[PDB]
Amino acid sequence: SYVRPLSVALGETASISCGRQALGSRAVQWYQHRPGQAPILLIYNNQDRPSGIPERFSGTPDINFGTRATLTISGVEAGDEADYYCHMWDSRSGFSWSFGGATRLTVLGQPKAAPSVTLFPPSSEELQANKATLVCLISDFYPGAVTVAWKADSSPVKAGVETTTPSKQSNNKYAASSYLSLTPMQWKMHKSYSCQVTHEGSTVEKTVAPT
Amino acid sequence: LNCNNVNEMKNCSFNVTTSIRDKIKKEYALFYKLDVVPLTNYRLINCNTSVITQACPKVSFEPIPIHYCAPAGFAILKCNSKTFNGSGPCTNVSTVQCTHGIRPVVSTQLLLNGSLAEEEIVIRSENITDNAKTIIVQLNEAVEINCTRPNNNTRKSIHIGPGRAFYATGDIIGNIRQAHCNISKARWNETLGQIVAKLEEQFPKTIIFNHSSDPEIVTHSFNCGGEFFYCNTTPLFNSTWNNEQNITLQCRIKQIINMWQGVGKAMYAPPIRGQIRCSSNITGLLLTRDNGT
Amino acid sequence: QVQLQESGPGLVKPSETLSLTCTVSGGSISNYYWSWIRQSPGKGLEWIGYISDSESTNYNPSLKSRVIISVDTSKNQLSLKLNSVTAADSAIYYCARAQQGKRIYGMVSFGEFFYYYYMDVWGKGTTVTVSSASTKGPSVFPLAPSSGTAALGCLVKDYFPEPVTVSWNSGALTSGVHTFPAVLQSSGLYSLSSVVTVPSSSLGTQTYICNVNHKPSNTKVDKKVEP
Ligand SMILES: *[C@@H]1O[C@H](CO)[C@@H](O[C@@H]2O[C@H](CO)[C@@H](O[C@@H]3O[C@H](CO[C@H]4O[C@H](CO[C@H]5O[C@H](CO)[C@@H](O)[C@H](O)[C@@H]5O[C@H]5O[C@H](CO)[C@@H](O)[C@H](O)[C@@H]5O)[C@@H](O)[C@H](O[C@H]5O[C@H](CO)[C@@H](O)[C@H](O)[C@@H]5O)[C@@H]4O)[C@@H](O)[C@H](O[C@H]4O[C@H](CO)[C@@H](O)[C@H](O)[C@@H]4O[C@H]4O[C@H](CO)[C@@H](O)[C@H](O)[C@@H]4O[C@H]4O[C@H](CO)[C@@H](O)[C@H](O)[C@@H]4O)[C@@H]3O)[C@H](O)[C@H]2NC(C)=O)[C@H](O)[C@H]1NC(C)=O
Ligand SMILES: *[C@@H]1O[C@H](CO)[C@@H](O[C@@H]2O[C@H](CO)[C@@H](O)[C@H](O)[C@H]2NC(C)=O)[C@H](O)[C@H]1NC(C)=O
Ligand SMILES: *[C@@H]1O[C@H](CO)[C@@H](O[C@@H]2O[C@H](CO)[C@@H](O)[C@H](O)[C@H]2NC(C)=O)[C@H](O)[C@H]1NC(C)=O
Ligand SMILES: *[C@@H]1O[C@H](CO)[C@@H](O)[C@H](O)[C@H]1NC(C)=O
Ligand SMILES: *[C@@H]1O[C@H](CO)[C@@H](O)[C@H](O)[C@H]1NC(C)=O
Ligand SMILES: *[C@@H]1O[C@H](CO)[C@@H](O)[C@H](O)[C@H]1NC(C)=O
Ligand SMILES: *[C@@H]1O[C@H](CO)[C@@H](O)[C@H](O)[C@H]1NC(C)=O
Ligand SMILES: *[C@@H]1O[C@H](CO)[C@@H](O)[C@H](O)[C@H]1NC(C)=O
Ligand SMILES: *[C@@H]1O[C@H](CO)[C@@H](O)[C@H](O)[C@H]1NC(C)=O
Ligand SMILES: *[C@@H]1O[C@H](CO)[C@@H](O)[C@H](O)[C@H]1NC(C)=O
Ligand SMILES: *[C@@H]1O[C@H](CO)[C@@H](O)[C@H](O)[C@H]1NC(C)=O
Ligand SMILES: *[C@@H]1O[C@H](CO)[C@@H](O)[C@H](O)[C@H]1NC(C)=O
Ligand SMILES: *[C@@H]1O[C@H](CO)[C@@H](O)[C@H](O)[C@H]1NC(C)=O
Ligand SMILES: *[C@@H]1O[C@H](CO)[C@@H](O)[C@H](O)[C@H]1NC(C)=O
Ligand SMILES: *[C@@H]1O[C@H](CO)[C@@H](O)[C@H](O)[C@H]1NC(C)=O
Repeated sequence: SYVRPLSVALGETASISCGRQALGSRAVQWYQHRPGQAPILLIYNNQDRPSGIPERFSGTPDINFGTRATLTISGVEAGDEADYYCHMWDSRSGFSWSFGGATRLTVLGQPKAAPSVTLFPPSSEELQANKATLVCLISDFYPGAVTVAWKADSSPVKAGVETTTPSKQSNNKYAASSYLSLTPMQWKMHKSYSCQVTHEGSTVEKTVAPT
Repeated sequence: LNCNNVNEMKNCSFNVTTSIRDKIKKEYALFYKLDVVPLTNYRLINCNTSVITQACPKVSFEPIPIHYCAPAGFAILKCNSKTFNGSGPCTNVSTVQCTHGIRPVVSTQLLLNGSLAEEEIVIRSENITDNAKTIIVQLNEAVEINCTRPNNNTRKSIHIGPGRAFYATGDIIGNIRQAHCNISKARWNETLGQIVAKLEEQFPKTIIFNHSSDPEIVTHSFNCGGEFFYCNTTPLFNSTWNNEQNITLQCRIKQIINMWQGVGKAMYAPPIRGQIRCSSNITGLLLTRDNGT
Repeated sequence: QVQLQESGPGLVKPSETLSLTCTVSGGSISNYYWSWIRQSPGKGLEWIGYISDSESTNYNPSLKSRVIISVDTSKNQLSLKLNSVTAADSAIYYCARAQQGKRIYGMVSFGEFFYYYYMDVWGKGTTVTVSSASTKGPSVFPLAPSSGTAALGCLVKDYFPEPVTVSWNSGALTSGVHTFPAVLQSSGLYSLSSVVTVPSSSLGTQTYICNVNHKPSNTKVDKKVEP
């Protein structure tokens, strides 16, 4: 399925309209699916909800035909960022094996925090194993978008470095890794190594030397 | 016609000449299965039988009180006797210039919106001992009937000639449902019992009700809102009498209603927009008798 | 109440039967409907099929010719067996309890209703990777700190395929733990890194050991961390 973008503000009220309106009497399901995580049944019967869902998750019923299905989320929070699926069941259309298209909710204007960069030197074991690795760790930044810069002493590297795409956390901030694979002699022949993490418009530096 | 289905009425398409005689369009519309026959390609039921004229979409089928008057110098004679069977001499005679308000309810099997009787229910026939003679029953208390076509159909105008506009059924908005009726199980039970009463005053034995022996005769056919229903009335007469609950029948619908003379012409009842639901009083009944029962 | 937990190979070769299972907790297996749902990267949720309390089969026609959702009521276990798998089948597989609703809009006797299904409780998810590449165990290399507060962790280097689990002190140390997402290196192997923020007082000496687990390799390793 393809994605349908949406942007509400923190504390506002989302109005996610279904993308496959009903032809007859409907029984529409809403699922909160966070990517790579168990979906959450939001609303099963056109308006009924399960046990353990906040009252702010309201689904429109189909008393009088014509009123389309819209999921309403009043007082949006940060954790409400996810996917939302409209499972449509009406008398006319057949069997709905397919869930909704998708509607990714991105809450705007959230508290911007800065990363906590932590760089570890190559381990003793792997150094003896004839391989190096610098692990520049980044966590708890928002919005989740950072650029990693590696400096061999004063010169950039760009060669032999991997970096994770920013992923979300439990506290709704982001986190990502950055591995630089050196040869055990390159790691020693150099005086120092740094890691520049440029989050938003500020770069942070965490350097390490071979002592 | 190139007809599909829906889930019953077909979904057809057909090339038709337009307001310009040499330009062709392909229109689509719905036709109840009864209004079409296979030749899959389809056609209209009558094309090998008779000419068909669409009823003007402004004339109504409303049963109106028609008062029949005799000319000056003539007379119409009434019979006020509250138990007068079919024929014989009436002792409570009166003369009238015109009959009462008569409603030309063209019905079948169940008489609708008719004149009730006073006192008890009467039953009429010619030679009741002759089975090839219909029995016209008259109730003394109407039993409510409620019919409806819940489908929210639409009406599409098709220009197939200069000023000749054929009205077809566009499609169905919302739920696809069933044309049917309703009567009270209790009221039709006590009323069936009343009819059982005087089926003994002219008989003995046990009374059995059973289903009817083109579909116009086999079902309670009538007009509701302007469309002709054909309610399978088997849920009405399937009970044997020695000595909440709504009865609902399965009504089909037709748009082409042929005539009853001998191979002439037919009619097309134009579609009615929106939903249809009428309420009537079944006040009469036409029976037919056929061992030990 | 009722919870679910799947358990699959995690890696299956092309043109093979992607078997799987799912045991339920605290609920009878033969009085509910059970559905299976997968979700690949880049695609949305996809409804595999579902088995009834009557053991009735009904699969998504998209892949209907491939699936077969069985169930054995001796336990609360029911399996799912896809076959002739391909790369496009790599997805997280979930195990949810479906329930049957009857949406009546007209007369129940004429047939004017339809049956809709809704999943209310879900499993956790079994990642599955399809690739001819063989399985690989990782290798843990400790990460030591260097002094109020300080941080230390374990580098889980070059494993395949996702995922690995990392506890601390067998599960005792759970505050401040922060395992990071993996890194698919160009060599075709993933790379993880856990890290725990720890009081500087406990540096000497509150023993710390990271418990690494990689199911597709039958491997369970530990490693101390110290300056
Ligand atoms: C001629 O004669 C004909 C034949 O005699 C006669 O036919 C009748 O036609 C009418 C209309 O044409 C039909 O009326 C419809 O009836 C439907 C069925 O309603 C019954 O069932 C529901 C659901 O029952 C389940 O759930 C309840 C609790 O919710 C349980 O207690 C039940 O045990 C049952 O659960 C078991 O069974 C399920 C199977 O369904 C299993 O899945 C389940 O696991 C369990 O085993 C009941 O709620 C109804 O109760 C109502 O009636 C009782 C009296 O019995 C009253 O006390 C009270 O008024 C109750 O409300 C009933 O028992 C209805 O679904 C339908 O109404 C809905 O649909 C229309 C359009 O389709 C909507 O406009 C309408 O608003 C309703 O939608 C609501 O409900 C749906 C589904 O729940 C929601 O999705 C929707 O969002 C909407 O919710 C809103 O309203 C709800 C209240 O309704 C509210 O709860 C919500 O919060 C929200 O606000 C319609 O009424 C009738 O069935 C025909 N009769 C027969 C025998 O077929 C005809 O009338 C005669 N006359 C003519 C033709 O002129
Ligand atoms: C009946 O069939 C016609 C086709 O002859 C349908 O009209 C098409 O409907 C589809 C969507 O279902 C549209 O994409 C097309 O553009 C329509 N074509 C025309 C010429 O209108 C019609 O929807 C069908 N209706 C029913 C009730 O079955
Ligand atoms: C029997 O009489 C009733 C009452 O006159 C008819 O119901 C009317 O139906 C027409 C069109 O269907 C409506 O315009 C009127 O408003 C209705 N009247 C009422 C009071 O509801 C009914 O159609 C008649 N039945 C038959 C078979 O002719
Ligand atoms: C209308 O005529 C054209 C002529 O080519 C034909 O292809 C088409 O099938 C006709 N339509 C129908 C409904 O038969
Ligand atoms: C017309 O065709 C129908 C086929 O449905 C047939 O039953 C009927 O007898 C035919 N009538 C004439 C006059 O040919
Ligand atoms: C005649 O019939 C009318 C009505 O049926 C009634 O009111 C009247 O009393 C009757 N008169 C006689 C003499 O029977
Ligand atoms: C149907 O019911 C009663 C007669 O018993 C009356 O109120 C109503 O007018 C009747 N409708 C008719 C006769 O059309
Ligand atoms: C009506 O009553 C007369 C006698 O009053 C009788 O001759 C006649 O047969 C009766 N009609 C029927 C149909 O029984
Ligand atoms: C009535 O019909 C029977 C045969 O069905 C016949 O014997 C009898 O003579 C008829 N009676 C009258 C009055 O016509
Ligand atoms: C019938 O359908 C029309 C749309 O053509 C809509 O405006 C109207 O509200 C519907 N009525 C009912 C009773 O469904
Ligand atoms: C028919 O409908 C009328 C008016 O809606 C109602 O008063 C009556 O009780 C109904 N009777 C039946 C048998 O449905
Ligand atoms: C109704 O007629 C059918 C057709 O012969 C017969 O089998 C059935 O027994 C009859 N029912 C009653 C109640 O007489
Ligand atoms: C009328 O309905 C009964 C069942 O209610 C069915 O057996 C019968 O075939 C129906 N009659 C017709 C003419 O379809
Ligand atoms: C006659 O048909 C009615 C339909 O309402 C049904 O309730 C009744 O059981 C039937 N009689 C039988 C099966 O003897
Ligand atoms: C019978 O039909 C009337 C018509 O509206 C409806 O109000 C009533 O609830 C129905 N009763 C049953 C038992 O279906």
